[PDB]
Amino acid sequence: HMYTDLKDKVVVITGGSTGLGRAMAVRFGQEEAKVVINYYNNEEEALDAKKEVEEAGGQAIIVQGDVTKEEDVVNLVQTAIKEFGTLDVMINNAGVENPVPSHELSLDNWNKVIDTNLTGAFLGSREAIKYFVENDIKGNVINMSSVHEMIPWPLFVHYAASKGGMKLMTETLALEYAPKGIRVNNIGPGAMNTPINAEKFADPVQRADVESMIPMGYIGKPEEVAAVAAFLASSQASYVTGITLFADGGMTKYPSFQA
Amino acid sequence: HMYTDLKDKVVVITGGSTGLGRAMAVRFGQEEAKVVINYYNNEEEALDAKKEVEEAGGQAIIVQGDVTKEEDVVNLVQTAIKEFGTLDVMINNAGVENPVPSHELSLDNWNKVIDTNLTGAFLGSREAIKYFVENDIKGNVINMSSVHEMIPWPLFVHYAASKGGMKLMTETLALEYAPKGIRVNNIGPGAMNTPINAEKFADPVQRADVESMIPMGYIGKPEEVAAVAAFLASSQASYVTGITLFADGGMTKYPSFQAA
Amino acid sequence: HMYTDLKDKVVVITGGSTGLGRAMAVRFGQEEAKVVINYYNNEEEALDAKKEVEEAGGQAIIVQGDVTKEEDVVNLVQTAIKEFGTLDVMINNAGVENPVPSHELSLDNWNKVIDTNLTGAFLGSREAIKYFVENDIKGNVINMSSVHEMIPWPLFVHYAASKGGMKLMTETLALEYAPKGIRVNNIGPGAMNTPINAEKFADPVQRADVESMIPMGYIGKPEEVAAVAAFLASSQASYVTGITLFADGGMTKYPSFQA
Amino acid sequence: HMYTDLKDKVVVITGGSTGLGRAMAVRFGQEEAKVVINYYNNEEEALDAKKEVEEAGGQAIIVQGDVTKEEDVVNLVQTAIKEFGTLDVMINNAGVENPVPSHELSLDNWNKVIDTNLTGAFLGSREAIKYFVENDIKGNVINMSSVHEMIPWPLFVHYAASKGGMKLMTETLALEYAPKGIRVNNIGPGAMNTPINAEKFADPVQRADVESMIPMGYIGKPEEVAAVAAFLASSQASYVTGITLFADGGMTKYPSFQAA
Ligand SMILES: [Cl-]
Ligand SMILES: [Cl-]
Repeated sequence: HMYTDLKDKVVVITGGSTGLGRAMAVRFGQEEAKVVINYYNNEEEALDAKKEVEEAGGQAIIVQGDVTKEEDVVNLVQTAIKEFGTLDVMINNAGVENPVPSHELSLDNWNKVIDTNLTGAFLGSREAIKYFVENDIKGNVINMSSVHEMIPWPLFVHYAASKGGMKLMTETLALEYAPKGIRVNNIGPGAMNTPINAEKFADPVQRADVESMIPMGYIGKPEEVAAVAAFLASSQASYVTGITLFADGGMTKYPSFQA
Repeated sequence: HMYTDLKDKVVVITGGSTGLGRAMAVRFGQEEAKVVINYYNNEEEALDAKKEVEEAGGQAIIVQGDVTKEEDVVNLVQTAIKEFGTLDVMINNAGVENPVPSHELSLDNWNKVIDTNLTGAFLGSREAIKYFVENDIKGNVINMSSVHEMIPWPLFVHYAASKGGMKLMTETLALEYAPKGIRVNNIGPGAMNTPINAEKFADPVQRADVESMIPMGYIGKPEEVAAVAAFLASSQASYVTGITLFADGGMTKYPSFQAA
Repeated sequence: HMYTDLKDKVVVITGGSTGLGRAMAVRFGQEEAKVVINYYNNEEEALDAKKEVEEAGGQAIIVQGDVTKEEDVVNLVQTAIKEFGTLDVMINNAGVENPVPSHELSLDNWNKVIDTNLTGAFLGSREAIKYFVENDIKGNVINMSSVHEMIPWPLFVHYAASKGGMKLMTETLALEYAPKGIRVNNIGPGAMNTPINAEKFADPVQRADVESMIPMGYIGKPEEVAAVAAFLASSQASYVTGITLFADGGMTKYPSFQA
Repeated sequence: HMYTDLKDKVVVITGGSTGLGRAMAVRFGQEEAKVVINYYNNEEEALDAKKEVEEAGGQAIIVQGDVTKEEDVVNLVQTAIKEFGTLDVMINNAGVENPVPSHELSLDNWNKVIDTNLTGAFLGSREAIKYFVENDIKGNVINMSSVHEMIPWPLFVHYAASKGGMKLMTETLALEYAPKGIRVNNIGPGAMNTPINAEKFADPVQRADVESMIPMGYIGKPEEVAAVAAFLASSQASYVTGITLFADGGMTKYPSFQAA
């Protein structure tokens, strides 16, 4: 039991049923926190995750919601307050992406990604902070960004823009609510072994290509990101606000410049 | 005039009838460019701007369009090509802002600012790049950002996000289209003396407050931003792509840290 | 006992007798590590710190050395290997500063600060990595930077340049030695309650002025920085290399822009 | 010529006889400036450069000096003032580099690179600013950095540190002296086709390798960097201070992330 101060804190996690969201759900369970798992699409996956959280030593519910719908985010935070009594840590983790040459990217496709990856995190952040301010709680927000808030990403201009935006959103909220003890940070994962990438990583030629862009030489394990989230949510990170903490095996250091 | 390579280049400027947009229109007029002035609703200002460009030594048309509307952005670029025969430089300058405590900011208000400031520039950049790619033109995109792609902005989380987003958008498109000789850059204006800012800057105490945030000690003249736009659009900047060039009198250098 | 993996690791800390170096010495003692405290000037202070480390549950020696002298840094690392068997975590924390209008700053004064703050950290980093590479150890380097690797600092151009340099040094070493599992990171403290600042902070007008530049509204406690060092040295930060982790209460977010 | 405000301005350039330094000397010559060419030991190249400036349309002197020596930097700025009457633009361009595994890099080798690349520029900037402050001149400093103030560089940890240091140096001086109208900026060149680089760039495979790191697909011409220097030195950049302007054909945008 690492961060004893996390025990019984209420942690909401959008997209908490798979990948990084699930890894963070589990980790906060290992810290004996009260995890609220948001999911959009697949209850069976969310139920399987709810179980892991409970087994890990935590308490958990699942809540269906589309992060692009204001009522759903408001509902999610309200449900967390109903079920567990309060809110302590808000983790905006939901995200989508798809490759399209930028000059061929449709407005609807651009909007889907912006709506999901950035605006969803804004709504999440807003609702949590609103609750924190009204109830004098020194709460915590973790926004799930990407190396691509810094690394440009051709074929993924919508994704890159969404994370560049998330960066300035996080930094603004951190500055604006710092005097109230509310901290807001980003995590920036590199290439992580999650469902989204499972396709690419099966192709041994593609897996090696991805690996050649990671200086540490391996694709990240999702628990390596959850460890960063645990730290940032904890009182160990008490003087840490408005940062992006990259967990990327060195990827933002320019892989093409390796000796 | 200064940049001879700008002579007869077709330059589209969203929000080109007021403030920075207008100053750029005139400057490109001084370079004998052919300017396409986009405006939202105030035709008189647009027409006013139209003649300034002509009087400075260039050609100019005006075209109504709301950058939150895809058809308007598409129509703007199509009109530019119809009227002047081609497109060389695309300037996404339209922007809106308003102060709201962030936890109180409505979804509609957030969207209006994102849609205008970020999505509008995506749409403009896309339509321009599409034309450049289709016609093998080594064209140029300039996106109007702000010191607030770097400086966070309490009460303006939508504005800050929109420009942070615009930075990665620009950087991505510059990387993606660099092999085609298409350059894409941001300009980052600090506090500028634009018509819109006349309200705040008339008041001596508000003017001093703003000036205290500026290490060079004066509010920028719109022509100083237009000078950056002209440089970036010209072949003088031929090896410059994917950058943000701040014209802010030092504002991004943290004004609270000036010595006593 | 938070980071169980730190127990019995060898941690060298330049300038470990006072301020942040001392706070980190103590913290790694609380993790039951083997702390090597470097000091330049004042044995009595270093002895007082050695005691705190031992009391906190760790083992400790003190080693005199000037970080601007190559032989002293080489000696320090060699002494750590003699006394404790190996090296695991190298923390380059020594630093000096003084205000001078830049156009009046002497070359000797510029050099003292560069030599101390940057070159000392290079020598530290070099000697540790050399040991890591030769002995196949997945070691760790923490370089003590500052908000001023990012915030410019008039009257302190030597200091600012030294930390801007430290940033690219850290990033280069992180990239270069990533394939060997050696991680290299910076910590960037803001205004911290340490000896260097004790003068300024006594003057209630100056203390409030400094506080008005911290969004979180308080001057940092040195243990808040030591918590960051503990994290980064630990296996929790396994996928984290080449970063600067700012612990600054929001200072890098532009204090003049607070609402 | 282009920047009429540069006519008769006194421009000092360290390492001004070869490569980027030379290209800047010539460009400022084209603007009818008065150039002061610093060189380390090769007088013939310096004299060669001297006549190019004159032939391009400017005045020029040459002055020997090692930037690791304080007296040489001091003498350089003093000579410029003696000969031409004043100083307007200071360009710290001298730089050295060599590849060494970092854990094997000697203290002497580290120091040579820090002393030349970083400390030399501090000394040049200091001497220029001192003169500007003493004589109420709204002067200009340009420090020659590199993409490697942002892009880390295995085997060149000394070079990377020196330019990372140079970035905060420039930013600090810009903040500190902005109230006096003195602007201080970095230029960040990518891979450039300078005499020194002729060795690597003759070999087809090494040329292709380097070109593969450049999104625009070509090695920069020294004149493209000189174009940036001219812009930054001129009053066109009047509101631009404390920035790094990368002229790198997109290199800082992460070339490994270009699409297939
Ligand atoms: Cl500030
Ligand atoms: Cl890269």
